[PDB]
Amino acid sequence: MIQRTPKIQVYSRHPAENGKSNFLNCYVSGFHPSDIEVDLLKNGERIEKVEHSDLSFSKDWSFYLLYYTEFTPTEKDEYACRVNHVTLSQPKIVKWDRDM
Amino acid sequence: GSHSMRYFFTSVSRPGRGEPRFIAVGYVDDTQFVRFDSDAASQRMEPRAPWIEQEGPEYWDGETRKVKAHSQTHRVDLGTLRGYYNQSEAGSHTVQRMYGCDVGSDWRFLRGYHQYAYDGKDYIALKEDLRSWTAADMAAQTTKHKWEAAHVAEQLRAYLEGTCVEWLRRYLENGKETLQRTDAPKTHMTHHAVSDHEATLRCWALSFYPAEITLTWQRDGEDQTQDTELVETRPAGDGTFQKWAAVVVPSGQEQRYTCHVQHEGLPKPLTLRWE
Amino acid sequence: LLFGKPVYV
Ligand code: NA
Repeated sequence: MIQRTPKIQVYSRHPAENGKSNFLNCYVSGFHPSDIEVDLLKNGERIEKVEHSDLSFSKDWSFYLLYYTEFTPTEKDEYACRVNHVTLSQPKIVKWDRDM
Repeated sequence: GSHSMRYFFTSVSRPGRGEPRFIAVGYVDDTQFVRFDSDAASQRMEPRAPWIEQEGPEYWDGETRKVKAHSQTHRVDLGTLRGYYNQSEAGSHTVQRMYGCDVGSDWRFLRGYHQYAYDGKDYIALKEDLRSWTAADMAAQTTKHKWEAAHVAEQLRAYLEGTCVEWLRRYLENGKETLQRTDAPKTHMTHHAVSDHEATLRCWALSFYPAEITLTWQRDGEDQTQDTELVETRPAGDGTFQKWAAVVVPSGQEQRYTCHVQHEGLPKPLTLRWE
Repeated sequence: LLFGKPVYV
C-alpha cells in the first residue's frame, strides 16, 4: 500500500527574540498513512504541553499537521522536532535553527 | 477575487481497537472554520474561525447531525472497500473524501468537486461536467455503476451549484474581515557563509495571507530555478503563512542576485537585493 | 454547509 514520507520543518511563529514569548512549530506534511508520532524537544527532552492542528490533506491526498507549543527562546536552549512514521526506520530529529 | 469552500474527511479503520477514527474539517480559501473529530469528547461539529461562532444552534445542531451521518457512511465504506479489494480484517485502511465549490471573481459558480481516495490513491471522482465519474480501479467500477443507477451526480450537482456556493457567499460576507482580507508578506534576507568562496542568500516572506505566493531568485535578471532551494509554504499557526527561497552566491557576486516576490497583498511585485 | 444526503461506495 501507498506510503509517503513526511517532510518536516521546525520553526517559530514570529522571528525569535530572546526573552520574548513565541510559538515553536513542527510542520509535518506530504505523508501517508496518517498515523504519525511528533514530539517537540527542549534540550533533548519531550515537551509535555504540545497541541496540534486537525488532520487535513492536500490535493494529492497526502496529509499535513502542525504541532505547536508556547515558548520563550533564550540564548542557550536548544529545540528540536522528533518524528516517527512507518516510512522512517528510526525517529528523525530536526533541530531548530533560528534561521530556517 | 475568486474563492473556494472545501470539506475534507478522513476515516481510518483500527481493527481490534474499536470504531474507525473519523476527522472532518471545512475550509473557506486557506482558513479552517469547522472541525469534527470522532475521538473528541464533545461529539459536535466545532467552530475554528471567529466568524462562524455566531451562526447559532440550528446551524451547529444540523451540521453535527450531518457530519455524524458522514462518519457512519465512511464506517460502512471501510467494510465495503475491504470486500471489494479482498483484504483481511486485520489491517488498518484509510478512506478520504473531499467536496466543495469554487466561485470566480464575480462570485458566480465556477467549478465543483466530489472525490474519494482509498489507501492514498484516487478511487472515484466527479468529473468537471458534474454528470459523470472517473474510476481507475476495477473495484471502483462497482461504485461508479452504483452511483450512476442511483443518480448521485444529479444530487451532488444541485448541491455544488446551489447550496455550496450560496453558503460560501454567506461565509464570505459574514467573515469579510477574515476572508476578504489580504496580508502582504513581510520580507527580509539572511546571509550565511558556507565556506570562504561562497555564501547562502535566503529570501523570506512572512505573515502573509492567502497562502499562494511566488518567490524566485534571478542572477543578472535570469531565473535561477535549477539552483534555488525552495521550501514548501508553511503555516505560522496564527492564520498566516511563511516561505523562503535560497541561492548559493559565490564571493563578490551578491549584487548580481535579485529576489522577486509576487503576492496578492502587494501593491506591486517586490524586487529585493542584498546591499 | 455540509451536503445532506448519504452516499455509500
Ligand atoms: Na518507523
